[PDB]
Amino acid sequence: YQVITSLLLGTLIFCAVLGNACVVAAIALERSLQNVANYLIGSLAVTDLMVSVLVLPMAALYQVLNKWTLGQVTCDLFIALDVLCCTSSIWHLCAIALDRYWAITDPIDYVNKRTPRRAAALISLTWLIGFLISIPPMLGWPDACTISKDHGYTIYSTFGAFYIPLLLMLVLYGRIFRAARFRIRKKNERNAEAKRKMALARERKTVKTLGIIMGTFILCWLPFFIVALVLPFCESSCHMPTLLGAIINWLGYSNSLLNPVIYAYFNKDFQNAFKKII
Amino acid sequence: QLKNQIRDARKACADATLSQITNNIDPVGRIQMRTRRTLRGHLAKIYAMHWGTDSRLLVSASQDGKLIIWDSYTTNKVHAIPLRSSWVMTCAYAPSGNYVACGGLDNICSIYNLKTREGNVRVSRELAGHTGYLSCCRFLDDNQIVTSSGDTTCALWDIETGQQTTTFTGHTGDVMSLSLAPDTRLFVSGACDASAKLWDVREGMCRQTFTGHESDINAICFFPNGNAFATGSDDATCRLFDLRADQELMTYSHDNIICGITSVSFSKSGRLLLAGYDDFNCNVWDALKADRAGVLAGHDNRVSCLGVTDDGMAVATGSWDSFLKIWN
Amino acid sequence: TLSAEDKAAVERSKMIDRNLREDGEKAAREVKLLLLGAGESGKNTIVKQMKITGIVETHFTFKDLHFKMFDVGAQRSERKKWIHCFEGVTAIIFCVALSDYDLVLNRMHASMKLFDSICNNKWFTDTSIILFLNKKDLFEEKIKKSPLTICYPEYAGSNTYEEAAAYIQCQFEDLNKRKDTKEIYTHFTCSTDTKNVQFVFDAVTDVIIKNNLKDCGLF
Amino acid sequence: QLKMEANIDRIKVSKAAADLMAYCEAHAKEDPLLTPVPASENPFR
Ligand SMILES: C/C=C\C/C=C\C/C=C/C/C=C/CCCC(=O)O[C@H](COC(=O)CCCCCCCCCCCCC)COP(=O)(O)O[C@H]1[C@H](O)[C@@H](O)[C@H](OP(=O)(O)O)[C@@H](O)[C@H]1O
Ligand SMILES: O=C1CCc2ccc(OCCCCN3CCN(c4cccc(Cl)c4Cl)CC3)cc2N1
Ligand SMILES: CC(C)CCC[C@@H](C)[C@H]1CC[C@H]2[C@@H]3CC=C4C[C@@H](O)CC[C@]4(C)[C@H]3CC[C@]12C
Ligand SMILES: CC(C)CCC[C@@H](C)[C@H]1CC[C@H]2[C@@H]3CC=C4C[C@@H](O)CC[C@]4(C)[C@H]3CC[C@]12C
Ligand SMILES: CC(C)CCC[C@@H](C)[C@H]1CC[C@H]2[C@@H]3CC=C4C[C@@H](O)CC[C@]4(C)[C@H]3CC[C@]12C
Repeated sequence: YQVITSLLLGTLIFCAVLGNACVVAAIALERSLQNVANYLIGSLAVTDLMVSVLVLPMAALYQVLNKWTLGQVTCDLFIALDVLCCTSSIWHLCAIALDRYWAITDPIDYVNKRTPRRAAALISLTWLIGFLISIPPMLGWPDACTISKDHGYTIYSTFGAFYIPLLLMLVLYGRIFRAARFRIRKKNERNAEAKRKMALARERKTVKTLGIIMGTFILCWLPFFIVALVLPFCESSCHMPTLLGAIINWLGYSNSLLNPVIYAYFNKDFQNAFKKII
Repeated sequence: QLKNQIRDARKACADATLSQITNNIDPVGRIQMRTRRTLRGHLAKIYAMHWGTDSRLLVSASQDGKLIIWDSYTTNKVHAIPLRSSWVMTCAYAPSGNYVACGGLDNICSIYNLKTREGNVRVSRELAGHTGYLSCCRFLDDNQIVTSSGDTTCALWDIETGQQTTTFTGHTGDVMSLSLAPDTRLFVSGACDASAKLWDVREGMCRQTFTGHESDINAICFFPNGNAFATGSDDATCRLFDLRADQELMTYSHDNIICGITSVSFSKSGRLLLAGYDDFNCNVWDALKADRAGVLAGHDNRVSCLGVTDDGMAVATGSWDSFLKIWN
Repeated sequence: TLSAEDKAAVERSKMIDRNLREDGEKAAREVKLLLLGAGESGKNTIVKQMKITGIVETHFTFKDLHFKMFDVGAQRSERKKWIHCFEGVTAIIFCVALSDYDLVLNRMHASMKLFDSICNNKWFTDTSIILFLNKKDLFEEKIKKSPLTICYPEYAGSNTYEEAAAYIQCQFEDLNKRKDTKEIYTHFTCSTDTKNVQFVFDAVTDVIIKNNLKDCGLF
Repeated sequence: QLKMEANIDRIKVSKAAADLMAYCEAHAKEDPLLTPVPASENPFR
């Protein structure tokens, strides 16, 4: 039984590594893909590659063996690395949403004051938040090893890692949708009908894109954070099955490989660069 | 009558074509070339370049308004000249290297002095007077320059006086190309009229006329011997005309290639020819066997200019992707 | 490894490259516009309105946004041999004189042909076009003398300005074959100089926002 | 203009072709592009 799970986890990790490495290489080598917008995508791809090659194999080994056989300090290092990488990956989405909102709603700033230094500052801020979330549990402080279940620490981690960036991303994307709608709405009967049809098609495309972008992140991360928030506060109802926990954890981890598909493989210029490579 | 007489005279002397005699000549084979140096730094599409007589320094002109001189041996940038007009489409390098000329849509191709007591580049002369965009102005000497403009006229100017000493007229379409013979006594010109004209600098009157192209001529280059030249047009066919035979020798064409051409150059011995096509590629043809001999890829946009060194050590090709590739 | 002369050349090249990068970054913060139209369309009037021997370059700032406008109409030559140099411009401002509807160069037909050639050019597939109609008052005075049929035999309608201007705008906007890729903005020039500048700024802002939305994949 | 253009010497194209071949083969040994050059004297290495 363990063989099938190990093979599936290895295949998932291999696919994630291949996708992240391909995105990183395509962004690095290409000259037309060097801009402020693509720098955030490159940083996100690098972060997901780090997750795939540093966090995923050890978690897969733990799942396969159902126990930790690497030591307590190794488990602590694994927890630190996983928390930092996941927080950075989550905050990359918020940074990209903020950059897109600034570009769309402030054309003057986009033309004049938009520099790669802004992208570097955003990446540094995301890493700083990740560090400020990952350091405190070890700064202040056998066969199965889990994250500390302190109520205060759990609340702080969930609020500063998922809930606040989720709210910020939702607000920014709602404002972006409002701006896009405002721009879209703003013999001759045939021309009017064609204009209405094109406007409807643009609205449908925008709705589909926004729905996909929101739903992927929601389905990937929201249930796991809900479970992590609810479990420590009810010790008498911790009868949840191991299968559900494994499914939730791997669904959350799949966001690392799902992010490049949504954010990189769906771009016309990125796939054009890929065709140029071949 | 006179045109018919000239056509009859040129046709009656053609019974054997050089292409059939070249059959006995052995093929050159595949000439594999690789990029030796990658000159970068341009932030916009480049339009022209020139090679120095020392085969070490080269100068290029691009849309961003910077005229840059590179040392091909070490890739280092020697001089960068900020241009008043950013619409430059041509540049030239003096045989002595003291002056550099560049121009474009504006009716002036300014000449800048590189040897100054202050150690910095400065403008030396502005040549106003043309009523059209300057396709290319090439140095004839340290004090004389030949300029081809879009007003269907060419002009020979004295640098010291700034006034055009000689004027060449007769082309119906705008002249888009100009090449100088090694003897620096006579020059060819190519215009959109699908024809080429051979002029002589001294007496300034039309020496010869060649026809055969079916589209606008974009490139021209003299044969190293000086008795012939090659022309390229949008018809994707290269045509070699020799001044003494007054007739076409061969047409370089292929079924695969359909886009136009931008630059034509000859090797030191003249055995092989280099062409830059719009499909982000260069084709190396044999000037004798009239067959393809090599393909130079590696450019991400339309190839705009290319040039071989005086000694033939290497050839540098530029393109709209703002990168220059040196091949040996 | 490297001699003193070689090292000095390396530092000089590095300094030159840094200066060139800084200059390019500074120059990339300007909105480039290409001006086109017939010579007798009152180009100079709007030129001096917004600004206050080949390419004419006009630089002006408005609401913290810098615009560089390139006028090529000062020279006459083959368009298909130098228009590709203008690839990548933010917008093309086209000028049309309404009062030239009944002038034989036929002027309106030539303007329509030039607009058709420019709009459908492969180099300006993604380039927006901002249309300006000049001399509306003299057009209003002239239309009381001659009907539209002198220029449009296959058109029937009233001789009112409110309808004639709409008909001309529709005819000019019906020439494009890539309405999905590009949009045409039409404005009527008036004595108020700030109106044209505001319209140009709004059109440029809309074009930039639409390009950003397309890059984000929404539009 | 075309009246005086016809009053020029007219020769056969065979000798021009022979001259072109002679010029091509004379400088063939001094063509770096025609024959690949080793790194012993190649300055671009
Ligand atoms: C209500 C009734 C029921 C219906 C409701 C339930 C079912 C709903 C399903 C609806 C469909 C959902 C998915 C949509 C798929 C789809 O429409 O794509 C089509 C084909 O392209 C590919 O598929 C390209 C895919 C290839 C990507 C790479 C995959 C392989 C990579 C493996 C990684 C490892 C390799 C080494 C057309 O492509 P598209 O129109 O969708 O492309 C758009 C993309 O979706 C936008 O995101 C993108 O915006 P941005 O990325 O955010 O910047 C846009 O710019 C645009 O590119
Ligand atoms: O019984 C079993 C069986 C199965 C199993 C598999 C793997 C496993 O590795 C631990 C990894 C947990 C997932 N990380 C937890 C940390 N995490 C995070 C990041 C930021 C904020 C916040 Cl609040 C958080 Cl929680 C991201 C996701 C443990 C188990 N236990
Ligand atoms: C880990 C992976 C498998 C998760 C993938 C979830 C995707 C396939 C699901 C989850 C939510 C779904 C979206 C929810 C809302 C809408 C808005 C509607 O107007 C068009 C469809 C669209 C966009 C749905 C399409 C498919 C969707 C994006
Ligand atoms: C479709 C992709 C892109 C995203 C979703 C991946 C899901 C469907 C796959 C990928 C890896 C899989 C998991 C891998 C490991 C285990 C641990 C085992 O003890 C129970 C099943 C479980 C939990 C698998 C169930 C389904 C799973 C979570
Ligand atoms: C080792 C190399 C070969 C790995 C190749 C990975 C890249 C180049 C492959 C993997 C999946 C491919 C894409 C899958 C889906 C589509 C959508 C289709 O409508 C156009 C082509 C396009 C965009 C393909 C182009 C090339 C592609 C992006």
